[PDB]
Amino acid sequence: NGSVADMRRSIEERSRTAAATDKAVGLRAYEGAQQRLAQIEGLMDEISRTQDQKAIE
Amino acid sequence: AFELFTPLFNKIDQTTATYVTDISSRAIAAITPVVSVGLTLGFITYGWLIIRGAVEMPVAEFLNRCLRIGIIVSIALAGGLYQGEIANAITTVPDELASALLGNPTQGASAAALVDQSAQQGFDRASEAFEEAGFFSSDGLLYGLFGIIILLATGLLAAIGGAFLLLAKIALALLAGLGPLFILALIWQPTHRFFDQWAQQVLNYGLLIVLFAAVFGLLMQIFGSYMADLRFDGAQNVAYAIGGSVILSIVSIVLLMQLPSIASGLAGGIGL
Amino acid sequence: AFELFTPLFNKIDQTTATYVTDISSRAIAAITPVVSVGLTLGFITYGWLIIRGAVEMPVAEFLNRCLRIGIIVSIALAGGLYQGEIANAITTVPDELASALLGNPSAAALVDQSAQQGFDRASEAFEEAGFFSSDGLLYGLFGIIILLATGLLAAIGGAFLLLAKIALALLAGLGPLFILALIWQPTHRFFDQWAQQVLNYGLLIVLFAAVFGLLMQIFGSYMADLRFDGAQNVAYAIGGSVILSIVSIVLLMQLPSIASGLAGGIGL
Amino acid sequence: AFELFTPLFNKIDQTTATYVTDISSRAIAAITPVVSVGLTLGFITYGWLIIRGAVEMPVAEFLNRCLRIGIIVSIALAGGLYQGEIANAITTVPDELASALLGNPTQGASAAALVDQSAQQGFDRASEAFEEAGFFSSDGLLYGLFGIIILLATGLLAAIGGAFLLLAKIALALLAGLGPLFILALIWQPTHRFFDQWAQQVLNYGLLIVLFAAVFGLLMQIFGSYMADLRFDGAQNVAYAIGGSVILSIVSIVLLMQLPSIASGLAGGIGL
Amino acid sequence: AFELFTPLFNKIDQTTATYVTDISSRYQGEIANAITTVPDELASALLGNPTQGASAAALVDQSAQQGFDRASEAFEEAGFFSSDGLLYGLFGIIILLATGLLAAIGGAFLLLAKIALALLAGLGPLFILALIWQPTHRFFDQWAQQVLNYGLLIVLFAAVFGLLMQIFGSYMADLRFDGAQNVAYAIGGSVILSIVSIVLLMQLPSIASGLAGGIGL
Amino acid sequence: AFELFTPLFNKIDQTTATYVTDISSRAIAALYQGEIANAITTVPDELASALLGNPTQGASAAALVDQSAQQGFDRASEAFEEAGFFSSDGLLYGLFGIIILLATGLLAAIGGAFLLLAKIALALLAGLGPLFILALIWQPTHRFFDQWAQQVLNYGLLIVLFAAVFGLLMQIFGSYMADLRFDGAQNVAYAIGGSVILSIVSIVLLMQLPSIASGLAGGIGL
Repeated sequence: NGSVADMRRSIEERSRTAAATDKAVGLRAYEGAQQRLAQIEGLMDEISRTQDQKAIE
Repeated sequence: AFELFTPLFNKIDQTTATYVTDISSRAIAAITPVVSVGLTLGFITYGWLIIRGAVEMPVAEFLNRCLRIGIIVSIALAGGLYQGEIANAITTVPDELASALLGNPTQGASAAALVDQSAQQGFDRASEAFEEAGFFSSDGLLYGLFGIIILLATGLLAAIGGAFLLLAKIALALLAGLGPLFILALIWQPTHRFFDQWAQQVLNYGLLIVLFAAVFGLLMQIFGSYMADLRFDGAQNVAYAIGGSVILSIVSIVLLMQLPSIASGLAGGIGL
Repeated sequence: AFELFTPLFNKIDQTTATYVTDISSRAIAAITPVVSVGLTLGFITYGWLIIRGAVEMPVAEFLNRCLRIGIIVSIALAGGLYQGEIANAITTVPDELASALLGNPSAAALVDQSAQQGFDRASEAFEEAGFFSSDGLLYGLFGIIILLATGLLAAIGGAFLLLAKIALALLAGLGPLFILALIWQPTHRFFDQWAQQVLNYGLLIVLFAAVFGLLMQIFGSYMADLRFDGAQNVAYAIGGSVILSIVSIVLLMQLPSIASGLAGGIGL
Repeated sequence: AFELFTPLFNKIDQTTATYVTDISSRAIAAITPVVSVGLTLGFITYGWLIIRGAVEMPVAEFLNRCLRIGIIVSIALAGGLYQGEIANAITTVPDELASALLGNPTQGASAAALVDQSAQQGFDRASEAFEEAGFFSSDGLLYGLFGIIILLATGLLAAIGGAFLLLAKIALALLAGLGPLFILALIWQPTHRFFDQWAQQVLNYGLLIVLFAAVFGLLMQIFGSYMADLRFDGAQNVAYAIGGSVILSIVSIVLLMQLPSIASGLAGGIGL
Repeated sequence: AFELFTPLFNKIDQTTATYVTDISSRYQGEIANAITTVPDELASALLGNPTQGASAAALVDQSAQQGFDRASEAFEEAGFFSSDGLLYGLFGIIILLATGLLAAIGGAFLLLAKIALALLAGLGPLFILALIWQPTHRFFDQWAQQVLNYGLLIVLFAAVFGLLMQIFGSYMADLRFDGAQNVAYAIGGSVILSIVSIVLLMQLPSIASGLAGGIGL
Repeated sequence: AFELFTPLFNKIDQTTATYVTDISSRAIAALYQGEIANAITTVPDELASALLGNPTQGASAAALVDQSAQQGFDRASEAFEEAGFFSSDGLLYGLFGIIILLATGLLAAIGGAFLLLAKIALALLAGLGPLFILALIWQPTHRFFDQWAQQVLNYGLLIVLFAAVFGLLMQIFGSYMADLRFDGAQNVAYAIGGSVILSIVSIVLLMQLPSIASGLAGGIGL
């Protein structure tokens, strides 16, 4: 809606924002994935100290 | 902004001044005192010789012939005021093209200026078309073709008109510079045809400059206004606008093309 | 709607009226009373002087020559009715272009309608180009070809019509100076030349109006039938468009030479 | 099927029949009885007056002058059978173009027909180029440009030739319609120049039509055959084919542009 | 190979022979004289380099072949770059149009000269008989003037067109779309050569007519 | 570098020498070489500074035309390079390059061809000179000398006019194109429009020159 110039500005803004949003989502997700790896490594540290059968199950 | 005819006209004017007008001015100035004294002393000498020895008609023929020679030489030496006439031509173009037939109040603009403004309107519309072509990466070269069409129409109209204005100005400068040689050609009967031909060409290019000034100003202002209204919004038909542009351009180009023949024909029609 | 030739013609008519017709009317009206009285007093004075002086034949020479001068001056000053003639030229163009050869009951109208049909086809081609983002510039080229053909045909015809109208207006304005040329024998050639040019541009205007109307109507109908559907061959349609355009263009090109040639052929 | 020149020729022929031929026929029909009786009564009256007082050469000059006027008026008024002469031209075109120089027998057809067939071959090649452009979505506009060049070459050639044929036909129709007035010009010595000029123009446009019929038919048939052999297969060089098309088109166009001057020059060369 | 002017010239020559020459005969010496005056002059009058033997159509065909081959190379490059390749298509179109327009102008004026000379030779005997009677002398005068006009035409186009077309052919034969030649320079040289040759040729016909008029006849 | 008019002019000059001039010299011997060198060198002298104003050191007509055309073609090549950068959305720059190239080529070709025509005609007339100088021996053949002199004057005026005007115009065009840049500070439409306007203005001015030369030659009685 609106004048064709407003349409142009809206479309260019959408394009730039879409590219930037893609990049930012990827970056933050990768940070989360690294923290996920740290958590998995922690779970395996617990596996070494397990004593009874109920604990390991 | 678009400024092409103003710098070109100023360049041609400086060239035509510095060579055609300035050479004629300095050459006339250098000989004016010498020729003045020589003509005076020759008049005295011939008067004495005719009153003592030579064939003479004392009061009628000698005085009348001296008067004819003096008036012709005075007029021919009045060419030493060349800058006056060069400014006269360079101001005859804008005064006539400004508001003689346009009917619009004039701030005091000229020829090259108005051609530049109208061509700027056209080229701005072409630039907007190019910008739209840039927006649509693919499916955008249609706007590039639109811009090329607009650019070519505007440029070709402006070029034809301005080039004939330049031709008129250059021709008038050369003729004014060579004027004295052809005004001295009235002294002898065999060389009269030279002055007749020079006068005919002066009339030809004067009529050319008048006609092109007036008609080109009117047509180029109309084209400039039309292109200044053009817009690539959602409300105007692109085909209608581009077609109107090309129609106005071609209509102006052919009308102008008829003008040189008209000027030459009128100059020939006047006897001279 | 598409209105381009009506505003342009009205603008040019206003410029010609204010600057070529009104100025001539203003000059003739200012001189008519003074020149009238001066000519009458000169007639009286010259009659008395010739009957009391230089030899003249009052019964034949004086009355006949005075009658010649009087008729020529009367016609020349009757050119002060410039508005009638300019409106006569303004009425001439549309009355003939409307139905002389069309057969369908202003001229700045038929050219606009035919060009509108052509430019509508070009616009449809541009729209088809817009639909196909890539593989669509072919339709852009089709639209450019249609636009150029329609525009160049219309521009040539209309510009020659404009030349005829401007020239006839200028000649009608400068008329009286040339009707006055019949008074003196040496200046008769000026009237002959003015009459020849008037005949030239009148024949020009007749030929262009008639033939251009016919050709532009044919082109308009052809383009109005053009459609980018699946049942019409695009190459055939565009080729017919360009052929009609070029045929009309060159036919119109021959016409100015014809008008000038007939004007020269009539003695005058 | 492709039908362009048949409808166009029929339309132009109907227009010329309604506006030139029919008006001339009606005008002659309106004057024939009245002029006939008036010419007869005037002859009787002048005979009585010359035998009863006027200057006369009774048997030689009167009979000779009367016979001259009568024969000339009989031919001009007989020009009133215009419908025969218009049909004669419209049939002179196809009879010549059908088999005079083709050699290969054609059962029966018209003339513009051949221009339509050759233009159809060219436009079919252009259409195939456009189809190839459609196949390659991107990297296909090259075929679009090929189709544009083919279309333009064919259209320019056909339009140039057909338009000069149309000019010849229209001019001949107008001259045949105005014939009787200029046949009457023979009667008046001051008005003989009108008949001379009319005859010269008639000869000009008749030579014009002969030359275009012949040469245009030959050139357009050559172009049609060449385009009919053009193919976008893997065995034909596209550059060679398109270049041959443009070369043939331009060669034919420039020849046809030299023909009108030749016709006018021949008409001028014959005294008339 | 590129063979366009040889077949077209043969077609026009055979059409002329069957109609004008054969009807007038029922000449062949003078017809062959014209058809051989074209190649002998165009081959070596102004070229300098001694060609073994060919005809005017042959040389025009070879030069046009060089030009069209460069256009084909540009089209091939356009095909390689699917997108960003239509620039090479435009280059090919420019090359093709320049070559075609030059060759067409030259060959078409050669064709006009040949056709006109053949028609004049066919109609010759009438205008030779025109010398019997004093009133009909002007007919022979005009026929001779036209014969001189078209002979000068054919001489001038043969020589100048052969030279210019050979120059253009050599220039285009050295054109390459490698990494070492500037594309703009090459295409600009092509268009400049083509336009210079066409406008120079456009002046020749007026020269021929002017000389024919200048000689009294 | 761009060198097209220098080799072409040298080729035409060698051809004209070996055919028109050397044959005439040998026939008469059984002093044209000077009159031919003078005709060739008349063009360089006028173009270098007669109306050009800028004091060029030393060059020939072909040299100046080549340099200005090189400026134009370099701008066209830069446009082509920009078109190459933008794979799609780049053919606009290709069209810009085509426009620039065609404008430069059209104007340079029109002036160069008219210069070539003048040189060829003058050399042919100089070669045929003696046959028309001998025409003054007999009264009926005086008209041949009159016509030859008129044509000599025609083509001399032609060569002078094209030298001067073409050099001025072509140098103006060359400077303008040499300032053209595809940066972010310059309007592309303005630049291309100025290019086409300058080209067309120069071309139609050059078109009017031959008629002027022929008319002046006719105006002088001869």
